[PDB]
Amino acid sequence: LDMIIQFIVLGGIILSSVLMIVTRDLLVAVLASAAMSLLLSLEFYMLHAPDVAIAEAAVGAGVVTALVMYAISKTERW
Amino acid sequence: MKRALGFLSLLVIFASLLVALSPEYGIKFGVGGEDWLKYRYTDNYYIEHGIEEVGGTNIVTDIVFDYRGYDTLGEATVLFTAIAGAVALLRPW
Amino acid sequence: IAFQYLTATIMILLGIYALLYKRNLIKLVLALNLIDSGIHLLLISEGYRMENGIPPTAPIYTGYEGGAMVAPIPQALVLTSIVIGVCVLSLAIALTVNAYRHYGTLDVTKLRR
Amino acid sequence: SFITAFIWAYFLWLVLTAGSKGMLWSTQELIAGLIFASIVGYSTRNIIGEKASRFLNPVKWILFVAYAPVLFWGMVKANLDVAYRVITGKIRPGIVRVPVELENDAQYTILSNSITLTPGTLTVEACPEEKALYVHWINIPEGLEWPENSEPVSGPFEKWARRLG
Amino acid sequence: WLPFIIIIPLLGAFSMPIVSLLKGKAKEIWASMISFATLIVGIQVFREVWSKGTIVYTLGAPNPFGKATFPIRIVWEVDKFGALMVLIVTFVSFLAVIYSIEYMKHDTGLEKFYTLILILELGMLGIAITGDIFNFYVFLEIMSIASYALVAFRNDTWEGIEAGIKYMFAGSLASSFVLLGIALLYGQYGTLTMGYLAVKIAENPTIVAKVALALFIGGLLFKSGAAPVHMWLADAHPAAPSSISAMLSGLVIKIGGIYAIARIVFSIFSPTINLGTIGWIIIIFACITLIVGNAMAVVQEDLKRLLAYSSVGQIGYILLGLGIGMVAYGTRVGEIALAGAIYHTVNHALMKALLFLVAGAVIHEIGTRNMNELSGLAKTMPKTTFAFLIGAAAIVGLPPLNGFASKWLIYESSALFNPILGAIAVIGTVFCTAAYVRALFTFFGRPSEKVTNARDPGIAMMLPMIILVVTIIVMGFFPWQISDRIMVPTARALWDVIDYISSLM
Amino acid sequence: AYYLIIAFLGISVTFNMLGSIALHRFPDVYTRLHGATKCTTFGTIFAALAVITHAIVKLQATGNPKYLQMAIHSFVAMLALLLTNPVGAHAIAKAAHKTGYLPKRAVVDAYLEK
Amino acid sequence: IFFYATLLIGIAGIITFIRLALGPTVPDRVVAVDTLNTLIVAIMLLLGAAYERAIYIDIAIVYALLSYVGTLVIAKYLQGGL
Amino acid sequence: EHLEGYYTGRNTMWGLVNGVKKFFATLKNDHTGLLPDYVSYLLMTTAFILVILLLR
Amino acid sequence: DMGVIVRTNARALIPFIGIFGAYIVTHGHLTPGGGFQGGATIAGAGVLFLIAFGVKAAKEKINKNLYSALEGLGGLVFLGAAMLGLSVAFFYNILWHEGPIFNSSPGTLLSAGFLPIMNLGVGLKVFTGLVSALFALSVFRRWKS
Repeated sequence: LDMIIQFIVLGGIILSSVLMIVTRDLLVAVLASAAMSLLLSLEFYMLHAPDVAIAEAAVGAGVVTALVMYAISKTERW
Repeated sequence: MKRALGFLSLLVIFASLLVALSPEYGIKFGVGGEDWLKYRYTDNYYIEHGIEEVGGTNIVTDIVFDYRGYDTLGEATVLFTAIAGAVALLRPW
Repeated sequence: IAFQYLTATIMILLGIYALLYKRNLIKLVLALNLIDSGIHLLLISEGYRMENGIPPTAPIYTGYEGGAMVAPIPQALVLTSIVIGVCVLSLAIALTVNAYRHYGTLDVTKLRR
Repeated sequence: SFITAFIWAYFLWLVLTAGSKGMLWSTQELIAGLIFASIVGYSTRNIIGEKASRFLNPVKWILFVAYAPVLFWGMVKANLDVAYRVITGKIRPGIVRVPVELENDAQYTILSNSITLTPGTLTVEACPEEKALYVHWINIPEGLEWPENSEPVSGPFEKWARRLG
Repeated sequence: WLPFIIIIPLLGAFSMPIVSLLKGKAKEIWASMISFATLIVGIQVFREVWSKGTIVYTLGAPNPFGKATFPIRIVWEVDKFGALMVLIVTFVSFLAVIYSIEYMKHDTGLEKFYTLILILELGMLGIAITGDIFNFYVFLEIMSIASYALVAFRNDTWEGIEAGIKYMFAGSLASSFVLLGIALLYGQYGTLTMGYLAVKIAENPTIVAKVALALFIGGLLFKSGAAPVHMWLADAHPAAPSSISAMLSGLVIKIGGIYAIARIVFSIFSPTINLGTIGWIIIIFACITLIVGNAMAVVQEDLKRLLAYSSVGQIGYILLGLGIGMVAYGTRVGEIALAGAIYHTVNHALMKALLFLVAGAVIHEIGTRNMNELSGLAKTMPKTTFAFLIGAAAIVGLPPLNGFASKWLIYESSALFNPILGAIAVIGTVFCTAAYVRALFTFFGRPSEKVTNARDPGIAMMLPMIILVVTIIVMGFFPWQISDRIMVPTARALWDVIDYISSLM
Repeated sequence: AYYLIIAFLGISVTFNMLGSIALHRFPDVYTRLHGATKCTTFGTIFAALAVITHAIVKLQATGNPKYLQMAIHSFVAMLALLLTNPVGAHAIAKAAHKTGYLPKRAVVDAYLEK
Repeated sequence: IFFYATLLIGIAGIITFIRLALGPTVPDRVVAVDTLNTLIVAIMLLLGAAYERAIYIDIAIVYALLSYVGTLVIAKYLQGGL
Repeated sequence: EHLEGYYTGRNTMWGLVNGVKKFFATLKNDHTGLLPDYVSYLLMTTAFILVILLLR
Repeated sequence: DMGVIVRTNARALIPFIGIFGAYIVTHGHLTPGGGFQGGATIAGAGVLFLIAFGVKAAKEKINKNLYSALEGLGGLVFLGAAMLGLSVAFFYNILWHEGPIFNSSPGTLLSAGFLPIMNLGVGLKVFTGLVSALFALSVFRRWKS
């Protein structure tokens, strides 16, 4: 059963990366960047590595998005 | 111009690395059985004799603070210069 | 080939592709973050272990029951690498924000000497 | 107001670790709990405070249990109604102002989150000075676009949130 | 007596923000002292390694072996060639810290500056001292991060945040090829060290063992002035404070870029692969670099950009010697060139530090980068121009100075090897003579209207000049004594792999 | 006493499917947010509580603290999700109303008058 | 028994991620993330008992606190401040 | 009307200065200053060394 | 500078993040967690404080000096317990091979040699680093020059 769930997650990561690099709004790009880090954190949970999952979610959720939003506030958004 | 050759070189290095990770010519996914003592022997030593060398029942926060401690010192120095650089050039003019 | 390896390699190719044909500078910074995430995903996936009969638990030894314990070397490397990733991210954001107050646009093809 | 932050930190420490010395707490972990909850309490004592020690009164606490089933029992009738609106449902949406008659800021929170969690409603922009809320209705039945009191909007949640404070 | 090269710079760096609360000038006089002690410890470790032995060191147990038969801990190996890099990086660093007291004092926020300049000469020792393959990546990263943060320091200028972005977004890509190489070289062999990996590499060659070398060298060739990838240096030198460019043209090019290639070809990847392939792969970039670097170093009009393009053409000599030193293994011809490409690193570091500090004084005094408007500078600034005259005569090589015998070895090696590459070298050394003669004739002229109101610098901007000139004159009286006692036995212990992996055991 | 496990898992998944299915059914954003917030935050409750009944039964067979610690550290996550999700729903709803957005088929709108 | 419901929630994860792909506006796209976070919190509490090891649960309580600040930053951005 | 650096007042066979200027022109305007030039150069260098090392 | 409900839930949640972020850092021998993982979480608490209350209420509650001297003081302790066993080798862990205090049985607290001291050092470093990095961005100067 384990392989099937893992193929679902590894299918999600590629589509988030494509949607992040294609689009033209910066805000959609940061939303895709905050979805990709989550779908990578769940995979680092599936391969039995908790210590990397905590650091991955704690960096890619709370700090990266809140550091990029001041940057796109102080510059243009399109 | 140049960037067409850049993309061609990207395709070449992609195909070569894809040849590398294959189980017919190169590295192996999902090791187990006999290959665990031929390709991952050092990790077997860290699992076996890990408790009574250091103390502390975890393993990942055992080899990152006791055996390979010097790399964590280098990592902390990296973060210290990151913060010094990211504050020092963000000052008023 | 297995599938985790193939997904990580596609992530590296999309990162280096977006660093060539894209001109908005924040999108370059996100591309660098994508490359580092791809290498990390490739690096943990080669410690995973299948004994063909025993499920692979994680190596912690607080209530260890019947289970193979996967390779506890690469996770130290990945923690030490994520710290450098957030380092480079912070300094690139600082320098990019500071670059807007010297000319108006946010393009990478209008920087000459 | 060191004492409130100290108690609310140390209780969470002491419920968070309950597996040592067989099952009880420890003989040794409580001291580290004291000093770490003391650092956490002294570092944040000017934000959690300001007339916030009234929640240490034990006669409130049993009252919280008296609020526990109703918020649950109204929640079951929420999602079920959501099911009825998905399979061939009708919708009349609107944003309706509600003249709530509270004071004493924190009570405005407990009335607010119970609107967006019970039968069907949504909360937007609770203003305290104008003494009202702006609730998004999904049904708005038959000419109640400008309500007198919050009887058609919530149930009896304003009476519970007028207490607890 | 060799943990004290990492303890003292960490103790200087982690203790600077709590001694800047004295709010006066203690924030400099602590840095100068804590940088001066490292010179003493460097001299003593140089003497200890040249007395006897190839000393290994182990962090933890007294041996790198538990109840096993393969290394566990992190080991250090400081054989005869790393000792020169330890001895020469702790010298220009002192002479560039005691320099910038009078320069860089009109500017603001120089509390972060001294801790960054102390991290620079911390992440550059550990590349020399180490013998582990992953520790190399962290110590290559420290140097790169603080070198990003020292270029774009004057943030309010028009192009200080224009060189920083160009160097950042390409260096942070070139420094991830190395990490992919380490990730791809772990999972095939299984150990993470530099001595015991050369044992395991010998039995089972793989396509992994060549993939993980190709991009491995292609990454380390970006941290140099190799010929297609040399453009970041050319605009990282004019956009810098002059105390930085003296410690970036002389040192960081030839620790993270030349020493690393020499170490990871001559020690890990050389019981198995032909050296004759890697020799002809390196030697092509050595021949593009000479012409490309010294051809457009004569069309210039700027002063510091001239020195930037003259410090990328001297890298071609080092790559040519180090390239010829592989297609010929142990003989007489290909042994005197590997010996002829070590001595040129230490000479080039000394004379290029001397030649950037003087340009810093000139550009600080009158303030114009252009070299055409200022002429007759030696009428009203004599000592500075004399220092420039010695530092310009020492590059091309005149026989009373030390740049002669460092280059005669590469000449006779490339002439006895093949007679085409000698002609390439002679072309490359005609063009640099043309460049420095032209820039010399612009300085002895009639005093122009922008020069006449000028003076000399003080003492603490003049005292390093004396020590550098005395060093590279008295170093030139004895050229053929120092080329047989030190730098022939240095280069003989580079292809001496069996004693390396045997003293590890 | 195994029937509680099957019943709780069934109710949990039949409300999570109903929550995430409620996006290609409603016209406008608000109604969409009115479906996803109320359902899933409910259904996840019957996730976590269905672990607790699984835990203490295994505590009644063999006494060991790894099964006692599990129940508390699931209850804490239940409480954290409970008091952090609807505030996020408020913030996204009010941030959505500003910059445009008539709630398309609005009968009355008592917020534009300011 | 604890694996089948995980695949059943993964189906809802597919049908939720397929909303973030399209979506005519920007504020329609954030409710997909706000659903998907609580779905993944629902997943990591079921798998922590399928492996029968009780230290994984302490990840989920970490994750259910930081998606909140990730929501609030974006909402405060297009709400009007900073 | 002061003089700049002009250290040439001679022409050998007067058939070499044209080739030297045609050499310096292309090399002078190669250095554009755009970031994809940097990235494409190191990419093709890596591919060149890889292709040579696979064969011999 | 947000509404009313968000500000009171900041009042309720900031100690709930703080005590849990100390729980992870303290139990680094036993559970997953440790140095950096607990470093980022308290920084997340600081981000929630800086957003829910605003620039005005945060400017005169954060000073530059105390969040700069503690970035260094939390590093020396990392070299504090790294020079103890220097009569044998560089680290060598002399609190375990007969040290006085951190020498108990390897299941509980106080177990390993000098690991709790290093985890406290790294966590105290990372929290002050990330908070002082983000606060200096949130002020920066202005959108226009």
